[PDB]
Parts: sequence; structure tokens; C-alpha cells
Amino acid sequence: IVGGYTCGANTVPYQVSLNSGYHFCGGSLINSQWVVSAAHCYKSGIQVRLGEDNINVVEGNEQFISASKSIVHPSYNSNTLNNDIMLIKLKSAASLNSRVASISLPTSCASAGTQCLISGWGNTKSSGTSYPDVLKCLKAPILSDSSCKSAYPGQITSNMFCAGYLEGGKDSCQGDSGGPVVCSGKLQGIVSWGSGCAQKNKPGVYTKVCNYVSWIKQTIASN
Ligand SMILES: [Ca+2]
Repeated sequence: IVGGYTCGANTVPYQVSLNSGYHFCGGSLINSQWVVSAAHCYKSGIQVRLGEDNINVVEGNEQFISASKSIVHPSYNSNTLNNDIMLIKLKSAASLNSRVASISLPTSCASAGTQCLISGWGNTKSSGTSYPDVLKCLKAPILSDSSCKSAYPGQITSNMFCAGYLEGGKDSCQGDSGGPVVCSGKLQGIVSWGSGCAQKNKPGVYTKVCNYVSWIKQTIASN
């Protein structure tokens, strides 16, 4: 997150770190056995880290559970990142409590202007690189479709939206994707891609989760 603020420990109880000997992607717990992330974060050897704040120190509240199955949406396209969504089943269920909680899936899509919170342990710098120890937060609004498509003409499908700061300075970045965009207590987006960060007139592009609720529930009911 470029231009964000320290969240505060365990204030975003649904946020997970995907780990393979270091942090590389975010995710969201949507029930005790399933995590929603980005299809682009897929790799084998994923360990899901729950209840985290300082990703480099064991502080209490953490649950480390291995991924059992990662189910990349079958129409994921890595060149366009269309349908950038992935389901991870936990090898074992998490203990839900105040610090480890699931986030609701939406029943309707959200409108332009809705404010949302985006979080992650990704890069903090637009130029260069600096990875935080603790979880960063950013309040950002969903932008209109027209503003999104004129910023990335030809690259925005119906499964994407642009949340942020056309001014620059505030945006999500590398290592944040796979993580949550929560608006009014509903997981509305997954951090997916953008042109640099916190780049002026290049807002962040996000997977539109409301388009995927039936698929998540059917895929979860059969696995
Ligand atoms: Ca830790």
C-alpha cells in the first residue's frame, strides 16, 4: 500500500498472508476452511497465515495452516488477468475468534463512489521498494466505469473495476494482490493489477467479486 497507514493489530481480522518462506500475496478468509485470493498468486507450497500483524515476528494470535487445494477459476487469463480469482481450501479449519474472522461475500455489486478499505503487506513505495512488517490499510473509493476505461482503454473487462486516487500517492502495489477490498462489510474486490503504483491517472484495478458469488458457492459446495 503506497500512502496508507498502519492498520493496528488484528483490526482487519479477515486478512491472510500467503507464504512460501516469505510473504508474496494477500487473501481473505470467507469461512473457516476457505480463502479467496487472486489466480495470479497461484503456486504450489502455499502456507496460509492467519491472525497476522507483524509478518516477521511470532506475536500471538497467528494460525499457520497449509493449503489443501488451490482452485484457479478455469477461465483465468494470465495476459489480461480477466477472472483473476482463486479459492484455497485450508488443510484444517481455522479457529474463528475476534482476531481471525471471515468476511461476507456481496449480494449486489457496489456503486461508483462507495468507499472501501484495501489492506496488505505489499510494497509501500511507488518508486523503489520497501516492504512493511505490519499490515497497512487504505481507504479508497470505487471509481466510475468511464474513468476506469479511459485510464486503461481496451484493458477493462466487466470483471474489473478501479478503486482510488487519480491524483496518485495512494494505491495498492506488488505483494498486496490477492488481498481484500471491503466496502460496507462486504468483500467487493480482490487486489489485482495496475500500471506502476500510486501513479497518477493510473488507478488500481480489482477483480469484481459480485460477478463470482454463484461460482464461489457452487465450487465450495462441491469441494
Ligand atoms: Ca508474526
